[PDB]
Amino acid sequence: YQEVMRNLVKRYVAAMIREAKTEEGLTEENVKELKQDISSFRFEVLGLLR
Amino acid sequence: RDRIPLRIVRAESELSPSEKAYLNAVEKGDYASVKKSLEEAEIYFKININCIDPLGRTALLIAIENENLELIELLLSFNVYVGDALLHAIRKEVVGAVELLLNHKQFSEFTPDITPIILAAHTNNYEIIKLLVQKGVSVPRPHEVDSLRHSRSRLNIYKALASPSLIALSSEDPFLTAFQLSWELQELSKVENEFKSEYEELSRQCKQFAKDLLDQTRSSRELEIILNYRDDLARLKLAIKYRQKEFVAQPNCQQLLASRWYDEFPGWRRRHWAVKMVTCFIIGLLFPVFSVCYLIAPKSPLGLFIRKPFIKFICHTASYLTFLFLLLLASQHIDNRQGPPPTIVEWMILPWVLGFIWGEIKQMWDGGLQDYIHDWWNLMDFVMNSLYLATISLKIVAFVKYSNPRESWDMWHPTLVAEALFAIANIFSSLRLISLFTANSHLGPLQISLGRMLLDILKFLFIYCLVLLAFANGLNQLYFYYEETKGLSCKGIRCEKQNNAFSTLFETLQSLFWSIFGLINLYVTNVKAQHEFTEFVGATMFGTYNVISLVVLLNMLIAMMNNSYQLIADHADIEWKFARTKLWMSYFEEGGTLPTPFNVIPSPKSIGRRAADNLRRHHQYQEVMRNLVKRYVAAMIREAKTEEGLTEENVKELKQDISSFRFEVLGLLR
Amino acid sequence: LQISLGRMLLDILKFLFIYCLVLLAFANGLNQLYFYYEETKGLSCKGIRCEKQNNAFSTLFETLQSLFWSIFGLINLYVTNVKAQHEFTEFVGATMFGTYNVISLVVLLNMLIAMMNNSYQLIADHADIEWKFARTKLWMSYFEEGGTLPT
Amino acid sequence: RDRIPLRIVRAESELSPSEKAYLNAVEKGDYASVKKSLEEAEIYFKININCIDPLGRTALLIAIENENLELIELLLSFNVYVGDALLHAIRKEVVGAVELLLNHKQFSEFTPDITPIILAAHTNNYEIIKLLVQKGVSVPRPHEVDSLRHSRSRLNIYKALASPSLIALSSEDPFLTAFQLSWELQELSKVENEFKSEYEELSRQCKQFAKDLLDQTRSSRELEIILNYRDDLARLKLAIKYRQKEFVAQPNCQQLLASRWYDEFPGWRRRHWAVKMVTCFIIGLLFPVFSVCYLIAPKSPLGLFIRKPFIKFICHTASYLTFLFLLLLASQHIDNRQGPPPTIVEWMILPWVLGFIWGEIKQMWDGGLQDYIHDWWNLMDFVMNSLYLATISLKIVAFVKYSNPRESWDMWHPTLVAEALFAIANIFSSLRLISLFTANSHLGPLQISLGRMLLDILKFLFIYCLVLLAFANGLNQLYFYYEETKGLSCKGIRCEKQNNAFSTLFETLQSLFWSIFGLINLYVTNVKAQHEFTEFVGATMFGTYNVISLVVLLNMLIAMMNNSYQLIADHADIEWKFARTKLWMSYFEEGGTLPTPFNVIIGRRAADNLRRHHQYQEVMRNLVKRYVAAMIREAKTEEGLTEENVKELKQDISSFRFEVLGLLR
Amino acid sequence: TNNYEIIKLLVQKGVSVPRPHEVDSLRHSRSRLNIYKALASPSLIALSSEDPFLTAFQLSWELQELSKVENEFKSEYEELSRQCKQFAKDLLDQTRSSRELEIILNYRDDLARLKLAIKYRQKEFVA
Ligand SMILES: CCCCCCCCCCCCCCCC(=O)OC[C@H](COP(=O)(O)O)OC(=O)CCCCCCCCCCCCCCC
Ligand SMILES: CCCCCCCCCCCCCCCC(=O)OC[C@H](COP(=O)(O)O)OC(=O)CCCCCCCCCCCCCCC
Ligand SMILES: CCCCCCCCCCCCCCCC(=O)OC[C@H](COP(=O)(O)O)OC(=O)CCCCCCCCCCCCCCC
Ligand SMILES: CC(C)CCC[C@@H](C)[C@H]1CC[C@H]2[C@@H]3CC=C4C[C@@H](OC(=O)CCC(=O)O)CC[C@]4(C)[C@H]3CC[C@]12C
Ligand SMILES: CC(C)CCC[C@@H](C)[C@H]1CC[C@H]2[C@@H]3CC=C4C[C@@H](OC(=O)CCC(=O)O)CC[C@]4(C)[C@H]3CC[C@]12C
Ligand code: NA
Ligand code: NA
Ligand code: NA
Repeated sequence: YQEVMRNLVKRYVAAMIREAKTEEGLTEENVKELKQDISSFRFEVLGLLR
Repeated sequence: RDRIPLRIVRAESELSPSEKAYLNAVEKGDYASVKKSLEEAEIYFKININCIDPLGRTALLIAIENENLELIELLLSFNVYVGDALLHAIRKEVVGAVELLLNHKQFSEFTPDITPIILAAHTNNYEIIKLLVQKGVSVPRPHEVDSLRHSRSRLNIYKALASPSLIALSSEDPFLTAFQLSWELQELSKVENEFKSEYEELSRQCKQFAKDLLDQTRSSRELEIILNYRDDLARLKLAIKYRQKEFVAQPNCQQLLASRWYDEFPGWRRRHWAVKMVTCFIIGLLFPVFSVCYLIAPKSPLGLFIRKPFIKFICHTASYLTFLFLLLLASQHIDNRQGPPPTIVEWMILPWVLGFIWGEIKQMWDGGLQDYIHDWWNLMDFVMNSLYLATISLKIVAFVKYSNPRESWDMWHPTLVAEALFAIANIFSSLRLISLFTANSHLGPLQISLGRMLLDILKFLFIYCLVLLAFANGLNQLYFYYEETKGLSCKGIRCEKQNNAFSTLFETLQSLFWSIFGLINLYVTNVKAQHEFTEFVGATMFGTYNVISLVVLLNMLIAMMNNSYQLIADHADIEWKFARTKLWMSYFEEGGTLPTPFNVIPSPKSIGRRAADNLRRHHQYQEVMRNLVKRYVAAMIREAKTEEGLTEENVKELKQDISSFRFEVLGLLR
Repeated sequence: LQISLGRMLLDILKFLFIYCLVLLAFANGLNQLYFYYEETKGLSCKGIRCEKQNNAFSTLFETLQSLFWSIFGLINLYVTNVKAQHEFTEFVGATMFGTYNVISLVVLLNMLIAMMNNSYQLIADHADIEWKFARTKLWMSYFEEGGTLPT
Repeated sequence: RDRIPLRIVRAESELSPSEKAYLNAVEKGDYASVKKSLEEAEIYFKININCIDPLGRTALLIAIENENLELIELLLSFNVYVGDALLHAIRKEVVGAVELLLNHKQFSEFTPDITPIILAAHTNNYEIIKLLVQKGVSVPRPHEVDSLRHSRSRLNIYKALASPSLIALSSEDPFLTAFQLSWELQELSKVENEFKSEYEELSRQCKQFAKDLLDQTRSSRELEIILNYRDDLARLKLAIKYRQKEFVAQPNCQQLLASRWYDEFPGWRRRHWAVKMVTCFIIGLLFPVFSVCYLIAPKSPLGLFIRKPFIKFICHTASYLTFLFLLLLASQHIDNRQGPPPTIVEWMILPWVLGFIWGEIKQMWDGGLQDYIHDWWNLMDFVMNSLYLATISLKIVAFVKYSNPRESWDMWHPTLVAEALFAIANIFSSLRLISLFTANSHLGPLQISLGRMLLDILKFLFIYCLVLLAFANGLNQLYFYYEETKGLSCKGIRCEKQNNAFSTLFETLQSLFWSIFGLINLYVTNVKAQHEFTEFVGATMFGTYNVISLVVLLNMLIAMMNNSYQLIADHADIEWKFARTKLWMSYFEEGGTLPTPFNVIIGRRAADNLRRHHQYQEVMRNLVKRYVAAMIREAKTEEGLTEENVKELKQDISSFRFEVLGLLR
Repeated sequence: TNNYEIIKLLVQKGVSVPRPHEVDSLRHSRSRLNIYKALASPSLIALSSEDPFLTAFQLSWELQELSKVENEFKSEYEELSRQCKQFAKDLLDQTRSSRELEIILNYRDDLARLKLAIKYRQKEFVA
């Protein structure tokens, strides 16, 4: 029974972590991530050319 | 104790920290660090290439989940354990699955029945399905001669075949595939009580796909090629046959059905409604005039004028109406144990009734008895015309072997049974005008919504019949001793005094049934003897019957019809129009057309061309379906964009497209 | 269907307590107004459950029977007469019986209809996952052995 | 003709193409091309700096809409016509408005009443409001001594004051500001039939803000400082006074109200319900025992035991119940034109009735008559106890000046009127047990949902009363000639024969009203004479009355109560709990407490005011701090990205592009 | 927050949760609701439980019968008990290939797990 529950908890956690993606809604803070990933990268490349 | 300890009960190794740095080199987009840490292999201490996280992620799943094709080319350049990372490249609709196709107990996340083309069809992506069909692939057929795999795998096969892209591709015509699949999925959902809401979902998907292929039909004649394709209007007959209620009312199909119903009235559907009432009134008045023609000269203006199917309806219904006015007129006449055929009225009746019987036998020749007994109005015609046969048979049997008491009759004397069955057949005959409502646009959807609440009422009256049997057994059991007064007529109930109400079981059923309404009084539950306890217990039983039947159950029936009528009125006007095209399309065929008395009588008063046409119609229809499948696939792939919802993994794409690019530019400046 | 009705029963039984307080209210009123002016102990039959319906609001128990049967159309208007000639107590007793009929038959009973509409819409969402639970209770009452011998 | 031509009817200049290239140099993020095309000015052929698109866009609005601060610094470095691009930097919640604050008929997009702090409060952004309050700013007061500007500007002022960030900042205590603003916006929505759904929206916003400030209360004693702040439980009395139905049921407030209602039963709310019925039964049975104490010794175990407000309820209601059992027992006794005080039963009654009258006058001393006549059960107590005064007054008047006919009385003889009013007062007295349901958790919300459908029923019975007047005028007008049989009693209706039904108007109203039910038969509409036409027209009038009243109107009343009960049952359990804390909180005060028959028979002030005042302001500093942090956290998780967020990222890639290409080329 | 990865990152270090039972008042009910809100999450039942079906069933029982105790916070403990009642149904949804189902529905510590599931009124586990 613990081996069967190892299988079920394994594929269940994989299933819900798959379903955390398809929520059809992006909070604004996701934009706060991408906007920094362009910004900090900018302040690295301008640190190498200047 | 005081705390509770938390230990990982189900634990793997998990990983080496160098391997954790290798999986941290992916998920960031490092084309440099992954290439170094992969070239450190074949030493090969100590990182294995095929390393697996505590949560899946076999090191090539990360290159797909974070959608990066260069790391897929780098990992497939080496020997990464692929199986089964092709399937993971299908859920995300990555079209890097080309690289998993053209090139190169372990916890599969998928049920092992899943082939690539089944999960390709589940995701409904047209491009990946076309990428697989160009290589293989085969789907197993579902039929047969330990149990979760069988129903699950059968539902994955039917779930894959019902997708509108393996019906767009890989089908001779997608209308037969959508119709027959919707039939097999509906009748398969009836078989398995389990998984009912999933096979109904797939049959609804197939029923919507055909409607959307009709939505892609521009420019009739492209519509008429579809709705005539015999392998008349054969595709609409075959569409009504498979109960495709959304295929009909395309609304492009209702213009073809509507113009063919009106052919060729110049602008009849634009006139004033009272002018429509006058024209339907005077065309309805001239129903012997148009219908003596088509017997004199079927090639004539009037003989071609009754071939108009709107002129068939009014006036089949006008002839039916004069039959009903004549049944009004039957009970206003003359008012003998053996009669004539009485009166002159019934001498006028006999061709109408023989016309309805010939109409029902003639209707059972072409079709039935499954499609005949499917509709309820035809069953009602069987009961009506059967009571007409019983009535005229007991009138003829009454004319023979009888001759004269005024009223002191046998009480089963065949004149009385003939009159009673004749009256019941007049109720069933004059309730047929409710079925004439589906032609009207205002009285139409109303009638069909009531007809769909009837099946939810009939499930409820069975419970009420058990309450009648319950309180009837109680009250009969309590009153068959204390109540039997056989000394004077009248007997009760249907009586001015209401004497013996709960004596027999049949009179008790009548007493409770009429006590639904306020038609049975309280002095009913007295005893002629003096027993106040049995009178009070009988009256309390009658009171709890009135509470359970009139306060509890009848208002539960009201609530049930509220919830049913709210579910029905969503799908009205796409289910009214289906029954309207059944009624319309019952008048398109020829002969057929002679209103009820004139159906049998001379009128009563009282070869390589077959292969050429098959290849011409066949290649013509396949060319039209090439156009429709082309613009339909373009339409749905357009509608996959405007979903107004971005999943989080889209951010997982852009965030890598900035990240990996970063680790390229820093690779060129440093 | 049966289980949705069985789940509306507990919302009905919360409602009949209010109605029982309306019966106690108008029963105390009508008994209090008619125990003087109405007591005819000279002839059987007594009323109610009677062809003449003689003494309806005399005692409290007969008043509860009179109002309860007057939910339905089974108790007539000549019930609220007095053998003596007092038109004011007859009119006040008939107005009390009229407001009883309005509160019970127009106000409360249609509020019970509305209550069962809102309850049956909440119940029918969770039907077929609550029918199947009671079906596996009924199924699983027959899995065990001995047990099995019909009554 | 055959076509229809389409010409721009409303046309500006529009622009020069060089100016179109200048506005195309912005909206792409060009820090180089904008700087060149701005340094080409003061030549100054031919681009003006203040150039305006066909769709607004005064060349600095583009630097805000596409959120770029370097072009705002570049344009504000030169002389761009700013007014009013500060306001456009507030809708988008750009915190580059600092640069429009610290530094530097023309189609304003905004109504000219809009100041920066009003539109700052409309967008509810805490940071921009704090950036403006540090500079000015003042809001006009709304009251007064051509007409769209007045109501629109008043609604913008109230719309700005009702925002939960000019109540978080800029208020002495935000609970009084939320309560008084919710009152002024509700009672202001009643004044103006127009704009009703907007002032109701703002009052709902104020009523939610106070509930969310209670949601930020952790760790009582922080709650009890709030709910005791007298400028008892003064803030809950003031919260019930302003009908803050969501403030109550915080649900943190129901624990404070619930423990104070139970003080101090060890775990009463965990026991079995039948054990609760036994304890309430035997405590309800001993109501003279606990209530003779607090008259003997109010400092005693039993004298402090009736000070428990749950022990006040049961047993005020137990004393009320023995009054009702005794009214059951009144009609089972002895069964004279002049009586005693009859019987011994009423000799027992008089202290209960004088107790209720003293309870209602005592209730009208502390409060009312607005808050007294607001609740309907108190009005019902006024009618009940008034009929008790009329009853005992006609019994005393009956004892004097009378002495003996058995039944042949005056028909307005005061014994009969005393008995009739006594019976009506027993109906109104024993319908009070329905008001005892709000203490119960199962019978509670049901009673209040019915009580909220009553006001929608009473709007409907006015239409029905007009249908009664209509068909009553018709049927009386048709039958006052052909029907008047004054030759034999009984008269009809309330009669075995039902003789004269439509003779007079009052009997016609009785005939139609009883013909709602199946209590009036068809032979009612006959004439003693032989006129079949007037009998058929009278019967058709009675038939259309039965169709309009019993098929049309009564099922419309059913449908009306369906739509009303679906709207009511959403806001149940936050409106049951409000009336439950009214009922609970009617028993918290002292004296007060004696069940119905037994009711009659200095610098330290400045130190306590500064201590309570600074303590409460410290607690409100904590709550406003963590509340503003909470709502600014909830501004993120909205699950919806507007398109203009894409207009930000797309510029952050674009302008960066036009910087890197400026360094490699 | 129900994130499986961060919970596994913490369980590898400590951590302990206090037990809820007992022998000024907002902290007690709030902290008890945070403890039951943490134990009812489907990732501290996925990790850190002997079998998650008994933990989901017994937690759904204690949260339902705990929502009956406290009239306040009723709609939050009912929400958590509904969360536990859904977690068990989703673990049955992850069962492929009976015999994997019959091992679950027979585990006596007949069909003992269905009798124990009907006993705890798990109406969604069944069906
Ligand atoms: C059981 C399957 C069907 C569905 C389940 C039904 C739920 C259970 C039904 C409850 C039983 C009915 C009550 C008992 C009948 C009865 O008392 O009838 C028995 C008698 C009625 O008069 P008799 O005694 O003269 O017969 O009760 C009395 O003696 C008079 C006092 C009782 C007053 C009844 C109060 C109950 C309220 C019912 C009316 C509600 C009206 C709604 C409008 C506001
Ligand atoms: C109180 C807790 C329960 C819920 C609260 C109930 C709300 C209050 C109920 C209002 C009181 C009832 C009205 C008074 C009864 C009465 O008049 O009854 C008293 C008498 C009735 O005839 P008698 O006088 O002969 O008794 O009124 C009359 O004299 C005749 C003229 C009155 C016409 C009544 C008009 C009121 C409309 C009620 C019928 C609505 C039918 C709905 C279908 C369209
Ligand atoms: C007007 C403001 C109020 C709201 C508006 C009301 C809408 C208009 C009402 C329509 C008028 C009522 C119909 C006329 C009454 C009448 O005919 O009553 C008049 C008589 C009734 O019998 P008498 O003739 O003996 O009086 O009609 C007849 O002669 C018998 C044949 C007529 C059959 C009536 C058919 C109408 C259907 C009404 C019953 C519906 C039952 C619903 C359950 C299925
Ligand atoms: C028993 C005798 C006394 C007849 C009494 C009934 C008739 C007066 C009514 C009842 C139903 C009515 C019918 C209801 C519906 C229709 C369909 C309707 O036909 C249409 O809507 C035309 C089609 C279109 O509108 O495109 C009008 C005729 C008809 C037969 C109506 C004709 C008159 C009918 C038979
Ligand atoms: C069933 C018919 C015959 C009516 C019976 C009349 C009385 C015996 C009933 C009518 C209303 C009942 C009351 C309805 C509501 C309440 C509130 C309820 O009090 C509580 O719920 C305690 C508060 C809490 O539970 O926290 C129980 C007592 C009481 C007065 C009940 C006491 C018994 C009463 C008076
Ligand atoms: Na037929
Ligand atoms: Na009736
Ligand atoms: Na009071």
